[PDB]
Amino acid sequence: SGFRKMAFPSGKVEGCMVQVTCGTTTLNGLWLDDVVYCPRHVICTSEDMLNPNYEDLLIRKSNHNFLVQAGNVQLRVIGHSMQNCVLKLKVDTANPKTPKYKFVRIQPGQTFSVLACYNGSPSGVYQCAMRPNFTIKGSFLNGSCGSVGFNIDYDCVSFCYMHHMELPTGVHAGTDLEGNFYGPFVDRQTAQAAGTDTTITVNVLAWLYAAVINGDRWFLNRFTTTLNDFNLVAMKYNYEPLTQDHVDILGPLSAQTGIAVLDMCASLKELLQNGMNGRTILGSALLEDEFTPFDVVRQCSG
Amino acid sequence: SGFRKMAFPSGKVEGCMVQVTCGTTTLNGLWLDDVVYCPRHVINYEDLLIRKSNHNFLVQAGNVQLRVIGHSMQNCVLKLKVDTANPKTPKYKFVRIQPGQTFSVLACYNGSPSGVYQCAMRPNFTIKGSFLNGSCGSVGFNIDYDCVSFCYMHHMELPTGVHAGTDLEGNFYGPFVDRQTAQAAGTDTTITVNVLAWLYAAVINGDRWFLNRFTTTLNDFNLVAMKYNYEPLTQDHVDILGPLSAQTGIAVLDMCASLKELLQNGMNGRTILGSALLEDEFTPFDVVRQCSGVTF
Ligand SMILES: CN1C(=O)N(c2cncc3ccccc23)C(=O)[C@@]12CCOc1ccc(Cl)cc12
Ligand SMILES: [Cl-]
Repeated sequence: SGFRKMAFPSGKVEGCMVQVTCGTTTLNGLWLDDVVYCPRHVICTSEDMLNPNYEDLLIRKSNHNFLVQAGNVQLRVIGHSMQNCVLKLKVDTANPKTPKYKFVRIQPGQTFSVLACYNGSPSGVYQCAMRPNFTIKGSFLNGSCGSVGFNIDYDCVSFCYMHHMELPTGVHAGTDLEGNFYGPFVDRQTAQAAGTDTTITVNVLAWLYAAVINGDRWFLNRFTTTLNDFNLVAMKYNYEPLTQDHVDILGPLSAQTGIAVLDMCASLKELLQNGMNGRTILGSALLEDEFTPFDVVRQCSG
Repeated sequence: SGFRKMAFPSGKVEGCMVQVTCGTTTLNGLWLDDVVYCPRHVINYEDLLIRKSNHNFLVQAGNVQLRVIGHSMQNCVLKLKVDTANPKTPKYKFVRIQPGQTFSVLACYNGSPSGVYQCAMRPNFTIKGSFLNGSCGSVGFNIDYDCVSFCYMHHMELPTGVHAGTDLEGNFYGPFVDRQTAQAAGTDTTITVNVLAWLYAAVINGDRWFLNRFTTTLNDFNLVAMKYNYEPLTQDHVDILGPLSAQTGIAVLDMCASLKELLQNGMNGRTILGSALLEDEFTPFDVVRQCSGVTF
């Protein structure tokens, strides 16, 4: 019993964190096999932040301009290439601690763990969700660039995020491990703003099923709804549209608790209308949207 | 910017998790140097233990079986002497924590780490964890520089879904015993110094709506706090909050008047750091660590 915001154990990722220094900029790199992946903005100077020409800045760099530190050991850079917004530094040593890994690009609503690092040193681990507006509500200070988001399947680490920047609202933007940004963001200091954020509906429903599995039924009601009527109500509270894919995804939790997805949608409509009335659901006074249907099954069942 | 419930990186502890099997029971063990620490319920514990031989305890570290060469009991923890010192043993200490202190929990099943979360030792000595069958032996810890301070070992779940465990010396936190019997968590209270620390974290992150011009005496605050099932705030807590008070320019008794207004009037549709409830599982140290960037 119990329901916590749970991160994956970070050990497999900690053994990959390195410090990358180019000129005055220092940030984090991900050392997998003989390559160090880091945000390409590590090559940027003071007058380069607004309109950097990364191809032009990179061609002027030599391997010895990139200082890579793994613990108290300096790795020797023997090559460099750019792939979208990530810089790939070929090093002369394969990381002996390289786990079984994959680069996966995630969709909004998907969750992952963040290993926050400064100067190639892991300082903390927490759980995140890719917001529908493609930002993440992280916990990052200056020097956290290059910190990574990941999930762990069996013994395999799926790297899904690399931290690049903070938007003016305090939310965070970054790329997948192939350097493709999530959202309409660019690695420039030009005026950028996160779009209006919405609640991840399928995740709230998954969390309502987690509450039912943990013995909380107070929010359930005798009603059901059509998917269309639920979406008409949901959009009014800035909730993401619930698709037939989401209904299908919620099938196992529905079978386990005996509460049909559209029946759970009717509880959610009522919670949106009434609020909680001094009550909590799984120790929360707000509807939690950073647990996927997959997280609920993993945590509540195994 | 940002404020998240953040756990310590778990790598140093993951390299210590082993599976312990005795008869039909399988749970987790903590392998440090040549000893595997695990809950004694894996086996009258003196009478049950004397009937066991070393080969009755099957200890598995990855796909490698460690051979048990000795066994002794210390309070509610079983110490299995093994033939091999764990090469991954980090610099460590066994520390007993006080209620209100936080720690990271590496939840394990069959000696395999599955998740990490940040917890607080509730004033009623329980933890509001997330544990399923097989999680026994999962450990709580903090990291100070490169030293892992082991502070908790999971033993059981109470009927309310909350958890009970011991320090690494086998001494239970709270009035609990390791047996299937009628046990209940006492009435819980809010960790006041931690709520204030979290209110300072909100100020550091740009949330000031709850601030007011008012101040209070420590006595008046404790009279109000006692009414709302909040732990008494001591002069030690006020002193501990000193750095955050200096950084934000809000005296501790000034934040206490904010907390008093929040307790009597509520949030009024508003949130603080994305929460509609007053969060009490971040200590003043956690707030400073997260709002400064301390690494391990
Ligand atoms: C070099 N940068 C950088 O390290 N962060 C930051 C990341 N994450 C959290 C932070 C918190 C406090 C200050 C800066 C933080 C940025 O946002 C920034 C500086 C600001 O403009 C940009 C623009 C583009 C790009 Cl890709 C990076 C940046
Ligand atoms: Cl995804």
